[PDB]
Amino acid sequence: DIPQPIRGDKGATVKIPRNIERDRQNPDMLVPPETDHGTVSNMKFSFSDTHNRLEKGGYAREVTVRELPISENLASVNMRLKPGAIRELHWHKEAEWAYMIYGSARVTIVDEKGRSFIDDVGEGDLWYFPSGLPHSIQALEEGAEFLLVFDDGSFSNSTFQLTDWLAHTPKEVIAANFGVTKEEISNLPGKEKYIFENQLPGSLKDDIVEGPNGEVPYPFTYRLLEQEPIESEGGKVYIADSTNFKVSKTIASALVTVEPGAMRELHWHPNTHEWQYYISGKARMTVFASDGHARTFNYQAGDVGYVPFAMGHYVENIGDEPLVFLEIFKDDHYADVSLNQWLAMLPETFVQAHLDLGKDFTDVLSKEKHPVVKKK
Amino acid sequence: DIPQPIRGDKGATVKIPRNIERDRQNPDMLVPPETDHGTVSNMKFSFSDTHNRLEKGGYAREVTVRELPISENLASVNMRLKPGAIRELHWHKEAEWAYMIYGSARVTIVDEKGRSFIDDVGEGDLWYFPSGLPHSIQALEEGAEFLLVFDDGSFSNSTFQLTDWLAHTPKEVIAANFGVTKEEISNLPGKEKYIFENQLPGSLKDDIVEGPNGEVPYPFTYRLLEQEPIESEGGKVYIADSTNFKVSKTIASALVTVEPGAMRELHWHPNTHEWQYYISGKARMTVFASDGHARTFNYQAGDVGYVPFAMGHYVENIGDEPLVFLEIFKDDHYADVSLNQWLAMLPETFVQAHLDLGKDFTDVLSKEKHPVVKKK
Amino acid sequence: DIPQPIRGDKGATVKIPRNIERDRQNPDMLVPPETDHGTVSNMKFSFSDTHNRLEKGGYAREVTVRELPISENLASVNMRLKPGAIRELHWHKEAEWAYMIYGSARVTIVDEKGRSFIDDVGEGDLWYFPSGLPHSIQALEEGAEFLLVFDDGSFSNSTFQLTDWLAHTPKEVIAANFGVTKEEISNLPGKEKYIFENQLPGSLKDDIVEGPNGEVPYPFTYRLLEQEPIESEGGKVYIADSTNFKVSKTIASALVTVEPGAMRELHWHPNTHEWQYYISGKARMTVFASDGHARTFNYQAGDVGYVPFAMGHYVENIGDEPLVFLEIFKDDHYADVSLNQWLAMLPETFVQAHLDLGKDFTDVLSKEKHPVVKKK
Amino acid sequence: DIPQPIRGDKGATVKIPRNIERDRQNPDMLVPPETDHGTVSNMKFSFSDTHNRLEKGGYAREVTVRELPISENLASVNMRLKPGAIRELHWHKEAEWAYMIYGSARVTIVDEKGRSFIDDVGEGDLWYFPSGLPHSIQALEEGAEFLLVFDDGSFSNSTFQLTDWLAHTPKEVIAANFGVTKEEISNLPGKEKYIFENQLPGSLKDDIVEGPNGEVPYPFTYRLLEQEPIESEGGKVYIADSTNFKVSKTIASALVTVEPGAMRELHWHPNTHEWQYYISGKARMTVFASDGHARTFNYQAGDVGYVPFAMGHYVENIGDEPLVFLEIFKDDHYADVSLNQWLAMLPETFVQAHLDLGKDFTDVLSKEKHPVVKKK
Amino acid sequence: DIPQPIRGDKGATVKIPRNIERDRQNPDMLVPPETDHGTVSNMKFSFSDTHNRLEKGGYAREVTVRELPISENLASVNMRLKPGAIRELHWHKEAEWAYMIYGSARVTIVDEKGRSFIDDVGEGDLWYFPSGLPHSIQALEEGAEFLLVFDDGSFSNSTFQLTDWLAHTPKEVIAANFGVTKEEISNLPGKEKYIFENQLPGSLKDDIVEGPNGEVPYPFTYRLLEQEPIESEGGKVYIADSTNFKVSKTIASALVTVEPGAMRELHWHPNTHEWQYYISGKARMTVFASDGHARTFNYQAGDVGYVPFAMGHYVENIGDEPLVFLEIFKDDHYADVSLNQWLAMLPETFVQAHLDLGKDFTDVLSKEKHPVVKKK
Ligand SMILES: O=C([O-])C(=O)[O-]
Ligand SMILES: O=C([O-])C(=O)[O-]
Ligand SMILES: O=C([O-])C(=O)[O-]
Ligand SMILES: O=C([O-])C(=O)[O-]
Ligand SMILES: O=C([O-])C(=O)[O-]
Ligand SMILES: [Co+2]
Ligand SMILES: [Co+2]
Ligand SMILES: [Co+2]
Ligand SMILES: [Co+2]
Ligand SMILES: [Co+2]
Ligand code: NA
Ligand code: NA
Ligand code: NA
Ligand code: NA
Ligand code: NA
Repeated sequence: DIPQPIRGDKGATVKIPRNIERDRQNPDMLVPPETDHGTVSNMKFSFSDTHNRLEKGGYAREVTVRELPISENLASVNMRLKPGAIRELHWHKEAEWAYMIYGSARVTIVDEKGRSFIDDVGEGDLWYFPSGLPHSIQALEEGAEFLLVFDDGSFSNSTFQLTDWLAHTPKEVIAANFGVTKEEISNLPGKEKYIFENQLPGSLKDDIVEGPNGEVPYPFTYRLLEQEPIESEGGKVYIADSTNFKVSKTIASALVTVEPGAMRELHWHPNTHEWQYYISGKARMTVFASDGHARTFNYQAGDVGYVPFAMGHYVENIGDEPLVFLEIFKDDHYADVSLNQWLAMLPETFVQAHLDLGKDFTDVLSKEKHPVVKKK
Repeated sequence: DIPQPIRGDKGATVKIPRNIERDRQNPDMLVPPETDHGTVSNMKFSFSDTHNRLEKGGYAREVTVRELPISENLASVNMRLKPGAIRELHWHKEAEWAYMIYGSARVTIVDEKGRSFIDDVGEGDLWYFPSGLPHSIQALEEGAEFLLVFDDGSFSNSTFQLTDWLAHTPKEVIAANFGVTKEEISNLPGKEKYIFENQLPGSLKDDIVEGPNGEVPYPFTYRLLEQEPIESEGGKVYIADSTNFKVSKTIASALVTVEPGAMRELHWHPNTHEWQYYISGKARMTVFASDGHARTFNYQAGDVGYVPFAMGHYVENIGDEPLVFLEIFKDDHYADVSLNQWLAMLPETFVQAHLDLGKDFTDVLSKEKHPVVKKK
Repeated sequence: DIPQPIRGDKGATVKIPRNIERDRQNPDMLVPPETDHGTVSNMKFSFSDTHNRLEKGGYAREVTVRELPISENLASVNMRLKPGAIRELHWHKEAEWAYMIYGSARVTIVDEKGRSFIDDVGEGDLWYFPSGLPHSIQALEEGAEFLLVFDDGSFSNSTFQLTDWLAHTPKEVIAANFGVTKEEISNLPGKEKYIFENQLPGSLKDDIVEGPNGEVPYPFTYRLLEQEPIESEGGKVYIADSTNFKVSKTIASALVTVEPGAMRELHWHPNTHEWQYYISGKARMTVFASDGHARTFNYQAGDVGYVPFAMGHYVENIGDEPLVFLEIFKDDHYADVSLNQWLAMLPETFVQAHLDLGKDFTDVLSKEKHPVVKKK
Repeated sequence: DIPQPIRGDKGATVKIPRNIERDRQNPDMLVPPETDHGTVSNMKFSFSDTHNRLEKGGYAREVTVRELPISENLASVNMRLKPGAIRELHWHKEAEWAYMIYGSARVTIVDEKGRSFIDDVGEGDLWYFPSGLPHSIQALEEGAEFLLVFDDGSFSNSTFQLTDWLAHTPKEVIAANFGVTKEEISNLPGKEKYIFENQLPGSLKDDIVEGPNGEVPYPFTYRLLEQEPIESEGGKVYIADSTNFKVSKTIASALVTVEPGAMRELHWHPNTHEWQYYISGKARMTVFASDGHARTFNYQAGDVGYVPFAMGHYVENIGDEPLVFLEIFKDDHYADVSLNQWLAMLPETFVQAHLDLGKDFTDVLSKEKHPVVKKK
Repeated sequence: DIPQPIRGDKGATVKIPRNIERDRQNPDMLVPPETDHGTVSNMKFSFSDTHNRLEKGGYAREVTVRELPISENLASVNMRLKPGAIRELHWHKEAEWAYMIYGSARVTIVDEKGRSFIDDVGEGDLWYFPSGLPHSIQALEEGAEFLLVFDDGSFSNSTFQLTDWLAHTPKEVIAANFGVTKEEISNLPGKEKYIFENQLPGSLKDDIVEGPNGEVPYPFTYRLLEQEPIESEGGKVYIADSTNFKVSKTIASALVTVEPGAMRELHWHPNTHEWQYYISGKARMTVFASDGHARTFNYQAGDVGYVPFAMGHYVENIGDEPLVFLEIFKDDHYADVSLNQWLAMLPETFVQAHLDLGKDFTDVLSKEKHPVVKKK
């Protein structure tokens, strides 16, 4: 019913007004593992705790370094479009990564050689837009809801939109630029649109714009869920980085599915920081920060998590439904070190010497890697 | 039942897994006022979203700049003690301010001239401990739960405790220091205690330690709720700063009570930033950040809020119970500018010229200040 | 006619397209003193080199740290109002200092106790508005042009205006705040005004708003040119700081007049940095930056200058008209050390030992201070 | 005659002493486009506003981050040499890029394998010296004036010269280093030379030093104006980056010629910041900074301009002579996105939906890129 | 003989070439107390490890933040003058504090009102020169060696000297400034002197310069060793801060003498950081840094030590001669909390509860403060 912060003979009942409903969401924080210790930065924020920007055509909300200070290199947007609705043609400094959670959308991109790419993106699909290349998103008939990642954390939306530019350009100059009159463009919008209602497009193949510069070298979309996952006992892992999704130079990703009674094994990342989005399910994760520092967090749908470079962690399902979350990295490749596989590949007695345990332990070690394992 | 982010013809239903329960807590964020605009830093964090440290004798949890990056100058602890239980003798770099929310406690402090102050602190009472002066807290028979503020935001607990010092001092040196043998102190704790169980003390007057250095010049405790408040229509405001609570040089405070259907009026602070703790009730606040920037937040019990220097704001009760919250300032005095009183003290026609309104508006302006006002 | 960068046998003629007209403005930079040496930061910027913001009622342009990086603590605005025209009621984080160069204006200010101050300010008059206290400016019949200083350099205008606040506040809340209906304020401006046209006010004494809180302790205006200046041979110096202009806690100022063939003597400032505005005339100044570093600059009307803390400098008139400029300091008092008076107050032979000169030099030293001296 | 800051019913005449001559240089700043909005950092500085360092043999002046704070990654020197005159053998941390505007010069460079490169550089030619590789410049018979760029903005000249090193090395050590006596080097300069007069060299082929290490892999000079430019209607663009000028790893450049009545089209850069030098002509440029922020600047000969990463801009000729300026980038390649070509490669109706315009607009869009366009 | 890093069953002999002589100087670092733990910044640097600047007349060497990064607010110079020798008239941004260790010197200072102070300073005497006020030092017949402290740590000597200024000022300007000819000052030094040989002065009373501005309000010299010290069992403490040495606003100091077999008691400072100079003797000090962090250092003559704000420490004599060292604070007052006196002024049983000890311990506690205690 009413949880209290009490572990054996430690803790006490809360005696002041309180937020019982969040307490129920964070059992491993109201009552942390004995093994937790030391000061650790917050690694947890909820999109439901952010200002939702509402437009005609949908909404957008963001978690940034101003919300989650630990994540300096990475920021995120939860964006929703209604059918036909357009996220306005635009560009950023930051590169853009996306996972399509609900629905479908058509995207356009034009690169620096004037070659265009137009494609339809479904559930489980990704796009990656390189830094500074202009693009757009239009929801199809189901509408669309997707998660966006940008490789800077100071990122507010702070974005360049097509009509915001022209609205703050002398009409004199725009005319000269295109070779028309001032009057011929009297009706340019006096203000940005950002997201706006529009009619559903037609077939993709009818929208494909052909040009003298040719096809682009590598596609900007990736069908993640149509690749053969790494399947282990308690779940699936789908990886997309610059090695298979070529243009994704600055973002490496993994979609992790964890069945009930399963966990993303103890591991860490040797290349860089890990940014997390929880799509569905409930989880806990303890972050090992070295020098006997450790802090445990709770996550569920709509939460952003974080694991600083090289810190040891696990991700454990603690509910009845499957756990589905994204592992995101600002890097050109995915990499992890498995605790199991590490010790498996060392001399038996050496490990035994370290852990004060016998052969009955080293016998269970596996030399294959199993990202997601299941209980007994 | 199920809230959606929809305002008239803007927004759309959520189509991905989500945190309905937080959504219900943040109505003015899932559906913000039309008048909200622009990128504004998060001004909202919940203690229920922090790691609770559990000890024999109670708990402590903290909101810091690592949780709420905007608050660089101020940090807070929610501390709970069981009866008899001692928060260990210690000292910090930071000055310490407190509000006793539940129960009662006995405190000790000794200053830099070797004068001691020992006092009992009840519900509604404050203490202020200057930077670097050593102190302690012991809960009496009801136990104790209080809110602590420290005038640095980078503050982890990162504190100097008496037994942690001696445990990391050569026994050789401790002995020489006091003029005893190594054996006479063989039983010094090999580890810090921090919070620990203990027997209830006796009467205060039996604990008063007398010394050759004399009484301290100004008390370190303040009975806030025994002062005559500023009473206006919709509520009460109790102010304590360096002008009435003399030793409170670096912390100015206000306890604000707002009845249902009432609000803390539109105002701002000309001296410095405002840090907020919500003791009970539910609230919304819009922060006006200049240059047409504004963001609205929701608050309830256990939440920390923030208002950057000089930004315009109001605090409105949006539930059935009274709204009770603290306004905290890193400064030697409390100061606000009331929107009402400002315009009241200007020429009638001048204000009219500004607002495009008539005498039917200027007639309502009041030259007295009413921090908390009530509706119609 | 055509200046070249040539000093004796150093330099050469310019051989690329060039800006002859600026070259003519900076003779001591195109051809620096032999004695100049080393890398020194730019200490010179012109308001004519800034974006002029044009409104109905006037203009405003600013020199900030984004223009002049050396000046981190101080920024400036050149503001112009037409007759009747209002700079909109507003407030800043930064304190505000002003010199009325042309015309006259009426100002209002209300402090944190709800006491109002309304006064008329003429040519040669100052105002100082403490941090966060709300104010306004309205030009009288001649109109008005004045120089503003704010004690932060990162200061863009980034200011809080009255109608910008209300436009980004829920109408629901504004109504409750004042106790009127939504309809009663349907006509509130949907946008800031900033500067706007208005009818000339009436007599000052008819505008004086009386209140229950009383008169303010110290006036916010100062008649600088009606004080007896420090008169020396080549000019006049008028000083206003916290010692005579009481409320001017964070800004110390001097208006310096230098006749032709005269100079502001060799001196430095022991308290803090010096910020300069050149009102009229032409000047040169060499900044001595220690360790044999020295750079000379040219200044004329509309230029901002700067002298980092304690650096040695002189200000010399190099044209036919009087030189009039402001010395501004972020401090509660004015202070200078005169090179002459320094050496005058030391033993004769001691100075002689230092400078390798005789009694024919020490005999000219004066023990009185003469800020501004004249040639032979 | 006398310009005023007046646009229709906005602005007013200047009423204080002022710099009419600079006002005449900045028409689009004294009177900005209506479409300008918001606070934008200064993007404009003039070499004529810098201290000219005069030596026997020529001069050097620099624009740095201390002059133009926005340009943190890039700094520049305007250097002039007389005939025969030597810029002393030296090296920097920063890489060095150059454009030869007037005259000609002979350069030497020796790399880290002891291979030397000696070459003659004429008008329109470039050199690039990698970081830390030692080099020199000697003007031939016409003398020489060139623009230097270094890929750090904090760059003062702060350079290592050959004789400054030896002058601050123990003579004992120098002797041991070369295997001579102290007396054999008694005449080493006791001070740096930097720039000094010297006799004209002979034929290049007579100076070519041959060594056991061999020819260098890629030349350090590039004949820019002997390459076939991108020719469009209103001008020419010559590009040199790491793809054609191999060693130019950290500097990408474009020489842009704009005829009268022409403009460098609306575009932006997706890779990095743009640094500008105006060689001849007069120009205006509006910088689109996103979020409805835009500021217009004026440029002419001797001015440095700047465009932060990805910001939208155009460069328009506003005088009777051709406009010639350099686009400089700290990157290994040149890249731009053309506004025209972007929209050209999108579906017709999609663009129409965005801009609120018809087919009479989309019909003018071109799929080829025309950097420089001409009016009607 | 040969020390090894071995404590009981921990450590091992050194097996690589090593610095046995420093090892002998740092016994408590080669073999630290068991109680040491954790990463702590270096708190120790030796003047013998710095570049000695040699001039005609003496030397100067400095320890700065570039040597000892922990000390950001404070820097020091060891300065030596020969008889008659002059440290050149000069001024700094930083305030200047001094202790005269050997010999004697005459100082001059002139303040901002043109009042001069000239005085003779002996062994055990201090001077304090406020920020930016010009001064000089001349050694008398024994010569002089003194320790200087400046309240900034980034302080190189980076100082303004009188002849460096005039050497980098146009002769034209100097002449106009004083009203003489260029020829009358043809012999001004073309270079700074800094320290230079000179004849011994005469009697002080013959050097006293009288002026129209009057005597200075408070002297700039303090006879420290002629005040009655705090005398305790193992030593003496002489304190000088703004309360007794009035002008010493930004520097608080203590000269501490510790007899053999004695120690500066366990204590900390509640106001600010402690900077240390060891004049004579040998010492060890353990710094308690909180969170179980502690590091022990060794000090002897010529060493600079440091104790960050509020950190617990003791200073123990570990040799045969008395220990003499300075405690320096950037603050307007001296303050310490004694561990003994703290616990002495608390209830007996309360302390007992904390330390797990009995009355046989609390009985030894003293309510008087004894900075320096002696062993048994
Ligand atoms: O989709 C985007 O690029 C955005 O929201 O800024
Ligand atoms: O109470 C305190 O001082 C703490 O928690 O650090
Ligand atoms: O006058 C002012 O305060 C301004 O321009 O921001
Ligand atoms: O040419 C250069 O390298 C310079 O001026 O430092
Ligand atoms: O004595 C001084 O002031 C110095 O050494 O800079
Ligand atoms: Co991971
Ligand atoms: Co407030
Ligand atoms: Co000055
Ligand atoms: Co460009
Ligand atoms: Co101490
Ligand atoms: Na550990
Ligand atoms: Na606005
Ligand atoms: Na020098
Ligand atoms: Na906008
Ligand atoms: Na510990």
